[PDB]
Amino acid sequence: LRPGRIDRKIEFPPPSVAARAEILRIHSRKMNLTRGINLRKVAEKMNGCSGADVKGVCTEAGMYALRERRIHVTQEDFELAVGKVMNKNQETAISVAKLFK
Amino acid sequence: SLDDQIFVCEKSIEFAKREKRVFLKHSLSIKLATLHYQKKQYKDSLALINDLLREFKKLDDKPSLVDVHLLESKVYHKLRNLAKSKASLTAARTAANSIYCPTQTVAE
Amino acid sequence: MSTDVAAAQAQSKIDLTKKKNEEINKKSLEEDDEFEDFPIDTWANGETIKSNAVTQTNIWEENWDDVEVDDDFTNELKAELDRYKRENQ
Amino acid sequence: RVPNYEVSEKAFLLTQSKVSIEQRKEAAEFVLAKIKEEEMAPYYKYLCEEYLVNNGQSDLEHDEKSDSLNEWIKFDQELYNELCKKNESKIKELNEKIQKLEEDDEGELEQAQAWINLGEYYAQIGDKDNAEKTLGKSLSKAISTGAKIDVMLTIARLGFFYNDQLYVKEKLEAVNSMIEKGGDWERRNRYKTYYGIHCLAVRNFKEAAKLLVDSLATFTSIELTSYESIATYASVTGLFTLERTDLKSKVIDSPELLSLISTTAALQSISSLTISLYASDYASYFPYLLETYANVLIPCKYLNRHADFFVREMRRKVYAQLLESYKTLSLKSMASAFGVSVAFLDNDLGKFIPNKQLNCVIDRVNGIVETNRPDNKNAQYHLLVKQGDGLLTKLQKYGAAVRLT
Repeated sequence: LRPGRIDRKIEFPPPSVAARAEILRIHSRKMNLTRGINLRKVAEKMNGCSGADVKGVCTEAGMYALRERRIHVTQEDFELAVGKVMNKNQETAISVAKLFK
Repeated sequence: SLDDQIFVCEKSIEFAKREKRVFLKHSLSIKLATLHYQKKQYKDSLALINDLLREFKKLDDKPSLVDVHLLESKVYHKLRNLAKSKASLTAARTAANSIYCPTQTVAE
Repeated sequence: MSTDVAAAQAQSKIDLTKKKNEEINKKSLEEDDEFEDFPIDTWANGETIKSNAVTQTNIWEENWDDVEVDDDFTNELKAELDRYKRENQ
Repeated sequence: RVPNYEVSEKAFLLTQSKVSIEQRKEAAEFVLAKIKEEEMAPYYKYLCEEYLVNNGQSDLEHDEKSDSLNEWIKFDQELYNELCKKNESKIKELNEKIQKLEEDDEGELEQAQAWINLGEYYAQIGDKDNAEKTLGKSLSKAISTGAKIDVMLTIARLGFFYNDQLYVKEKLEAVNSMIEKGGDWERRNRYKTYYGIHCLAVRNFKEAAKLLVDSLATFTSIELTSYESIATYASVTGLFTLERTDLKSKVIDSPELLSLISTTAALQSISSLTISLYASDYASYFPYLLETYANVLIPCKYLNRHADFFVREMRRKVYAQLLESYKTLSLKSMASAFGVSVAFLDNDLGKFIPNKQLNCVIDRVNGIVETNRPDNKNAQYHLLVKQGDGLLTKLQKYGAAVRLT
C-alpha cells in the first residue's frame, strides 16, 4: 500500500499525441507503408488512453484494405479506420455533450 | 441530340464560378459524366468522377457527392470489373451511413 | 553438355597431382587436344550468333524452332489459299 | 531514365522487315526527334553497330549499302557538336556541386546525392558505362536504405536498354539480397516488373507469368515502363503457361485487364486470341493467330525471340483440347473447322506429331484423324522409370568417385 513501502511508485501516463504518432510509426513498417503520408491524420483526430487504441487502428485499417483488394494502406483506408475506433468513444461523449442540464 | 444537351452543361459550368457558386459547378460535372455514360465513351465519364472524388473528399457530407460514388460503380460495371464496382458501392454506403439522405439516392 | 548431368561430372572430378600424369597419358594416345588443332585446319569454325537468338553458345535453354523454317510465312500462305478455295467451294 | 523503353521499342521496328514500312517510317520520325532532344547519340552508335548487316548501313559511320532502307538512322555532324556542348554544361554543374558540398556540413549524404544525379544525366544520354561508376559511389556512402535499391534498379534499367541479359541478371541479384532488408513493398513491386522482363527474355515463361500477372493488380509506373506494354506482355506469358481452368481465373476474369479495355492494337490482338481458345471456337482462331504475331510479338524485342514458339505451341494447345475431347475426327471436319483445308492440315500435323506432342495418328486411307493419347498405367510407368534411371546413374558416379580416394 503505502508510498515507498515496496520501493518505487511509477505512474505510467496515457500517451501524448507525439507518443501516439511514434507508437503508430513502428506498426506502419510492419504493415505496408501508407501512400501520401497520412500518419499525422490519425494522431491529430484522437489521442487514446492506451497504446492499445493505437494498435486497434492498425488492425482495423487492414480490414478495409483487404476488402478493397489493395494491400497498401491509404488515406481513405485510414479515414475509415480512425472513424471505426472513434465510434466507440463519440457515443458516450454525446450524452454529456448534449441533453445535459 | 446528345450533342446539344452536353453543350448547355458546358456553357453553364463556366458561368458557375464568375456569376455563381462552386456548389452548382460540381453538380454539373455529374451531369456531363451521366450523358457520356449514354454516349458510350467511358474514359470521359471516369475522368470527371475522379476530379470530384478527390477534391470534394474534403467537402464530403453532400447528398450530391453520394451520387459520384454510385456513378462510379455504374462505370466500373460496364468496364466489367465488379471488384471496384463493389468497392465503390461500399464507399457510397459510408457516405450514406444516414438513411436520411434523399430517397431517390437510397433507391439507387 | 556431356552424358546425363554435366554439372555432376564437373563437380566429381577435378585436378590433383596424382591425377595429372594420368590425364595427360590418356590424352596423348588419343593424340592432341583437338580443340586447339581444329581452328588451324579449318581457318576458324563459324558458329552462328547472327542467325539464332539462343546463339550456338546457348544463353539459357535452346529453341528447336531453328531446325524448322519460320512457319509464320507458311500459315499466313495457308490461310489465304483456303479463303479463295472456301469462297469458290 | 524514362525515354529508354520508348526509344528501344521504336528502334527495333526499323530492323524488322516483317512489319510494314508504314509503321517503321512513322516510328523513326518520332524517335529521331527524341535522339537530338535528349542527346541519345552514344545509344545511336550502339544501334547501327549491333545488327551488323541488314539495316545500319546508311550512316556516316558505315559505308552506305542498299541493305538499310532507313536513312532516318543516318547521323548529322551537328548532333555531335551539341552532344559535347550539352555534356560539358550539365556535367560541369554537377562537379561544382561535389566540390561545394565537401565543405558544408553533412557531406556523406550530399556528395552522394550529386553522385545519384550523375547517373541520371548519364541514363539520359544513353551511355551506361560512366553511369555504372557514379552510382557505385552513391551506394558506398551513407544514404537511406530504400534509395540504395532505387539506385541498383536504375543500373539495371540501362542494362535492358542495351539488352544484355548477363548484366541485368547481376544487377537484379543485389536487389533481391537487399529486398527484405529494406522491407520495401515499393521496390518489391518494382522488382516484379523489372524481373518480369528478364524472365520474358528467358525461355522460361512460368516465372514470367507468375510475376507479370501479379504486377497487374498493384502496378508501379514511378520510374518504370507503361502499363500498356506490361498488360500485353502479361497476357502472352499467361496464355502459354496457364491451363484452361486458371486461364479463366487469371486472364479473362482478371478485373484489371477488363478495365483497360481495347485501346491498344496489341491489347486487342491477344485478347481476341485467349477468348476464342476458351469458348471453343476454331473458325476464327486461325486468322486471330496471324494478327497476334504481326502486331504484338514482332514489335516487341523480347518476344521476337519467342515468336516461332508461340505459333507452334498455340496450334498445339488448340489441338490438345480437340484431341482430348474426341476419339476420332475426320481430316475433312478438323480442317474446315479451323478454317484451312485438307492439304494444309496434313502439313501442320506433320510437325508436331513426330515430336510426340499430341499422340495421335491420321488415317490417310480412311480419311479420319484417329486419337490414341495413352492415359493408362503404361504412360505413367514410363514417367516413373525416367526419374529412377537418372537416380541410378547419379548414385553410380558419386558412389564410385568416393570409393577411389
